[PDB]
Amino acid sequence: PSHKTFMIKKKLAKKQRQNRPIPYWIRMRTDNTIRYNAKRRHWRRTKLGF
Amino acid sequence: GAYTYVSELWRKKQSDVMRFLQRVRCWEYRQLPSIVRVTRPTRPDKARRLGYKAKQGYVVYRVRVKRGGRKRPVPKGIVYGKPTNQGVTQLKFQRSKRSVAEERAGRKLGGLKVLNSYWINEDSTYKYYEVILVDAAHAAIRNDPRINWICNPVHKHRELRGLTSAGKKYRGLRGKGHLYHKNRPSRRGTWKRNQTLSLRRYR
Amino acid sequence: VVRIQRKRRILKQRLKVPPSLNQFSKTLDKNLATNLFKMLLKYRPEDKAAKKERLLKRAQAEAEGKTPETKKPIIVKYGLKHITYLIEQNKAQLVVIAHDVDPIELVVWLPALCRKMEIPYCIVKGKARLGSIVHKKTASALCLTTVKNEDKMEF
Amino acid sequence: KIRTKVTFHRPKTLKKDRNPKYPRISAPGRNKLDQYGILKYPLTTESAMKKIEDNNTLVFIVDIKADKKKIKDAVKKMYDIQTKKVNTLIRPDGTKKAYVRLTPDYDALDVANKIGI
Amino acid sequence: ARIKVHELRNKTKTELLAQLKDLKAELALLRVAKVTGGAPNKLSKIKVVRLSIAQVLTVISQKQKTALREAYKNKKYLPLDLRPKKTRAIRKRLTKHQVSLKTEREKKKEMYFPIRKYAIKV
RNA sequence: GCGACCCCAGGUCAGGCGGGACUACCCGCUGAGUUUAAGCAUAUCAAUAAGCGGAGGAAAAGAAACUUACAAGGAUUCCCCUAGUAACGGCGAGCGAACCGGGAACAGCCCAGCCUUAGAAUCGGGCGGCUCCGCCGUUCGAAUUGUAGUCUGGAGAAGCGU
RNA sequence: AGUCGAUCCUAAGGGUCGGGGGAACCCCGACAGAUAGCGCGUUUCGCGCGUACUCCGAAAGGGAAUCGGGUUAAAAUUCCU
RNA sequence: AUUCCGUGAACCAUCGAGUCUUUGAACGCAAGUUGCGCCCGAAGCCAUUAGGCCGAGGGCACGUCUGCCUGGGCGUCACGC
Ligand SMILES: [K+]
Ligand SMILES: [K+]
Ligand SMILES: [K+]
Ligand SMILES: [K+]
Ligand SMILES: [K+]
Ligand SMILES: [K+]
Ligand SMILES: [K+]
Ligand SMILES: [K+]
Ligand SMILES: [Mg+2]
Ligand SMILES: [Mg+2]
Ligand SMILES: [Mg+2]
Ligand SMILES: [Mg+2]
Ligand SMILES: [Mg+2]
Ligand SMILES: [Mg+2]
Ligand SMILES: [Mg+2]
Ligand SMILES: [Mg+2]
Repeated sequence: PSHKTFMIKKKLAKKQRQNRPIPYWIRMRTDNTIRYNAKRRHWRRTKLGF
Repeated sequence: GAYTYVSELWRKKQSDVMRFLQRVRCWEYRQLPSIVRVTRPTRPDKARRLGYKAKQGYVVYRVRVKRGGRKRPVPKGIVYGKPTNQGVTQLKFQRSKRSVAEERAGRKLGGLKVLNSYWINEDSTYKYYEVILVDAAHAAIRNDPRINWICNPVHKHRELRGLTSAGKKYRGLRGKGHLYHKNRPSRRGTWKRNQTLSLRRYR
Repeated sequence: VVRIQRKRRILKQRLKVPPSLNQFSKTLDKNLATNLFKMLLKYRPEDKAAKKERLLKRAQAEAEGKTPETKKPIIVKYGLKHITYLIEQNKAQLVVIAHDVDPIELVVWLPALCRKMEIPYCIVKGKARLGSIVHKKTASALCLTTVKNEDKMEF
Repeated sequence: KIRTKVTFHRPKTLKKDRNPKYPRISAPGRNKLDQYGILKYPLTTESAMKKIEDNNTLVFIVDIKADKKKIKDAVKKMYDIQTKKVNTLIRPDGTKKAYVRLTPDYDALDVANKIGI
Repeated sequence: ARIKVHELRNKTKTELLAQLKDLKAELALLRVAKVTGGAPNKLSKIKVVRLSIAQVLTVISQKQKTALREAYKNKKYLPLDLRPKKTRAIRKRLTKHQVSLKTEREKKKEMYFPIRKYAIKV
């Protein structure tokens, strides 16, 4: 809602920061196994459940 | 040379003097909280023979406990099981009242160590004990070789592990031989030893 | 606390007191008690300062004086153990018992022991006063084993 | 003693202020929220530049723990400029942004040029 | 131009504070340059300046703690932060002397009848 | 009104102690039924699972108010045997130790009470020193409603000799 | 965002000291009790009052205070005048 | 970056010095609140044996042990009036 607590807003900010693709240069690292961000979230697919 | 007189008098609990004194003391104790500190023991000689000393770091607390058996605490007295276990009343707690008093003192006074306790008074509804506790952090206690053993970590909460005199009594450890052997080192330890199926390498 | 301490006195008054405890309600008379305590005030044990002074004087005069003989002190005796021992050994000449010892089982038997040993005994008011005699907060009882020559007749 | 009140009240007794033999903490802690820690960096977005040009206002990203008084003091210490008013908000990314409007005596454009934005 | 720790230790408190202030100002300028599309050469200096600030703060803190320890030496009731940490159980332990305490009869027994050195041959 | 004591009250008084966390083993409490009995209620499952607490590097036990009846062993603990035995059991289903004997390891001790009374010889705190896990000096306090010392049944006190 | 709300108040109720129970996790909840403190003058001490919770509990109950005009790609009774 | 023949690189190793945000047994009161209180105080501003503004930073839970200060009650006494 428009009315939200400070703690919930900070948690949402962290969740937004965590919702991004991996840097391209990560794939060039020696002995790299990470292909993409497996923890990507979409607001319509999976709810945060707060 | 006076403690023997006091002990002999306290062995005469049905004498008029003792009855009067105990009646007054029981009335007074009934008016006070269940756990309260006493400045000095009311049974000096018994306290001495149980290890108390009149020096800093020793304290005595009077503890009041309720009398009677242990009613099974199930709602509406309903038991879901076979008739053998359907009993509710006439069941008895495996621990003695003085053990309960020592446990209450120890839990309430978490910063002290329970040493021993003794019976002082009782009415139909309540039984009274005084618990001797030791402040293991005091320098007087820590510098006394006869008692500073209580400061070692292995003796933490003796009362809650049955390591007091009452604990040894209710654990069945006050006797030795054919009438008490199953109690050593402990009843459950003996059961585990007896039930063990030993399968050696070369069978 | 006030209510309980008053009701305890009331209850003790109401109930019947057995003779052994009742004997402690009959203390020494005011004049006799005053005379006895005036006599006792001159047989007090030495205080800490006096004891230290005596010890240092003895140490200083030990080698120089070749350990001169000192007259045996005559002072009142205190402490339940020591008083009971002196009574049992028939060394005490007078036993002073406080009337307000709590627990009272510590001294309730003392009059009987004094009677059996034919030792005159008295019950006086105030364990605190007895303690003040011997530089202590309280004293359960006091004993006199001997008195000075100048005081024998009044004793 | 004469008592006129039936109700007993606990008497007032003297209390003593603490005079510890040793200090629990050896020395006072460091000032974490100093002027450099308060002011992270100026915002150089299009909206921030428009604010600087129009409303004589500087836009800063500030420590979330800083309040308006601390922001004003930090701005004064860092750049020696008075502030007419400070408006603050917490962005959706969790950082604090402050709209610092200077007094007419100070020019926002010159201050921005001195800062290097 | 690089900061040497051994050279910092030879400076006074005021000089260290002045250097810390200068380093903080340089770090703020570098942050401004970073937010204004600064060149990689300026960006690489952020790590160096942060390391210098950390080094100066560490030297100041160590000097202050050494001074406090010296001031509280040969004194009881030290500040809790200056007391030995060890572990809780170790801190609660009886001292060696307290552990070795014994009654008079035990001392007499050990003095009179200690375990003797003997052999069985003849 | 003053003073002594007693009990109790308020202190962000000076200095300390305690709560909580972990689970393989350890100590205390509480406590079933599934199941077996070809049904089932006593029994069995089990003095177990679940539940509530308390320690350590091990815990617990421990120096006989013991075992035995022998030509006697001698704290506690554990292993082998005793033994699927004595016993218990709708004497049904089932259940079930201990002593001797052989090994692993071994270790014994501390108090209360009558017993300084030519003086509490005992202990804590502050302060000042020192070869600072402690010792010394001084000053307050605890303690005679008893701290030190001796004694603990195997003895011991006292006296006399070596 | 001093002016819109939370924030303050108390409702049904919730959480508690002490006390009473409880092997214990815990149960009852101001009911077994030397309440918090509050005013006047001051050498900061004196005087006078003082019925055992000065805690949580409403973005719809109660309640200190803002209006036009303008402005953004996206904010406004909050930005500008 | 590094006198790379050296107080000296390292996404090296190891530990003695140091830093260690909000919480949590969690401790001023609370909590779907970065909400609501009290106390001490470095430096600085002008203010001068006087007090004001600000605030770095730190304190204020409970149960207990020893010691202490301040107190209450004819609870037990004694000396005076
Ligand atoms: K059954
Ligand atoms: K001393
Ligand atoms: K002794
Ligand atoms: K209770
Ligand atoms: K209540
Ligand atoms: K409202
Ligand atoms: K307007
Ligand atoms: K609130
Ligand atoms: Mg059941
Ligand atoms: Mg009241
Ligand atoms: Mg053990
Ligand atoms: Mg066979
Ligand atoms: Mg054997
Ligand atoms: Mg000393
Ligand atoms: Mg309670
Ligand atoms: Mg309110």
